[PDB]
Amino acid sequence: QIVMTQSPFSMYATLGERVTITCKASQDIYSYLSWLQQKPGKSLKTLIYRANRLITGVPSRFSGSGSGQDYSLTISSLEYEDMGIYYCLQYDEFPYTFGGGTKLEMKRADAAPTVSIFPPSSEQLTSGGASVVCFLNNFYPKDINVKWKIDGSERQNGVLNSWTDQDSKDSTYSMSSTLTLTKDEYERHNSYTCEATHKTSTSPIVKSFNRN
Amino acid sequence: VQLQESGPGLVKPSQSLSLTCTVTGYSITSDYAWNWIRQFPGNKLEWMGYISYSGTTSYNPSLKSRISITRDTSKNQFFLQLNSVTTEDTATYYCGRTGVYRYPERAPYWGQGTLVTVSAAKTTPPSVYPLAPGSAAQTNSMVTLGCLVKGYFPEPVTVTWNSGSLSSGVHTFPAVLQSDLYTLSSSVTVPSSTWPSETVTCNVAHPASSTKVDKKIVPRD
Repeated sequence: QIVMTQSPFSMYATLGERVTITCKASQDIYSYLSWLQQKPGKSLKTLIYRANRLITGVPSRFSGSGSGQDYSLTISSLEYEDMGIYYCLQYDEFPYTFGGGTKLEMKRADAAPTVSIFPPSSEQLTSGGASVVCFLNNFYPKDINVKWKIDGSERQNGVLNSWTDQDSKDSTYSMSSTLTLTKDEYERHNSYTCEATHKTSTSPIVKSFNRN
Repeated sequence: VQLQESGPGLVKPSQSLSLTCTVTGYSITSDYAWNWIRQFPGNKLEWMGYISYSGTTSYNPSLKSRISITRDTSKNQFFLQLNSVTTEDTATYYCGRTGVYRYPERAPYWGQGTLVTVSAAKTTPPSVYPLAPGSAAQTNSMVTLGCLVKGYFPEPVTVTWNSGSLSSGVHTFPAVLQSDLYTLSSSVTVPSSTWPSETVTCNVAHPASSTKVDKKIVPRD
């Protein structure tokens, strides 16, 4: 089965910049190759077919090229619209096969997270459950780490994380981390602390509270 | 030309999933092959199969067991049936149009996509809890508040703040699957001078259970 390998996996870019995504096939596929776009939270839409045929309606800053096993998509002058995931497709052999995709994201200046920790509400504790929440908001770049600490010791299990897609207004990212305990466990410990580690600081941002 | 997938949003494990592609703008008995693909969560894509305009089928051999692509030429529709499904089949299915031969060369062209989720969850409304700062964490010029929407099924849920009035400084995180149910939080940030002096409430709607619920975020004193 023809294996399609795309690079890069991810890349941040600036408006006006020139960008070149590649797709490698595991065999000569004779330009039976299509490039697909997915703008964030939207549908797949084909941009190019037979390697370099540009579908009408698609802007001329897009182009593709290559032959044999090696193929490329380039954007002359990156615009805001163009952020998204771009995929390659070979249709020379069954089963038709896709690349893993390459994510085009928007460049900007570094930002420290605003970190908040929230205790369980009165109402949740009345249902006999406890959920401690930590928002790591409006940071850049993406790469962030969170660490839970209870009474001094690190906590791994019972922790679920959610990451936003890059904000299409301010170009930042955000993460929620939630540590879900029973009321029984929650009440057996006094100190609850999340720590955010991020290339903007050489020590972490630390929010904590005490039941009291 | 216009393609549109339709069909249930949840199939149960080990049962068959069916989806419909209705074509307008073009005839399915005329020309082209009529395809299904899917996008799993984590975004990897896969071609499942097609039915030619002459009714010949080609199926990705990884599915050969469980796939069946058929068509009603009366109503210009074609069908995917995926049998004996499990969780890995939870994906966003797209129908699509490709050339059947190599010349004349045809663009591949996709429909809209439609999510279908594999699961046995019954339909459950969310519990909504306020997220307010410990009394008192350190104040700055701004303060962040939230809403925890726990234990609901299925998706989606929509969170707003003071109905529409708080567009700015808002994020809702994507849902995560806790234990066969979904959970998320929304964050809002407002000048700390204006809270608590002005009330801040989250309105959460869960349309698959005809649920709306409002939570006022009150200081924890």
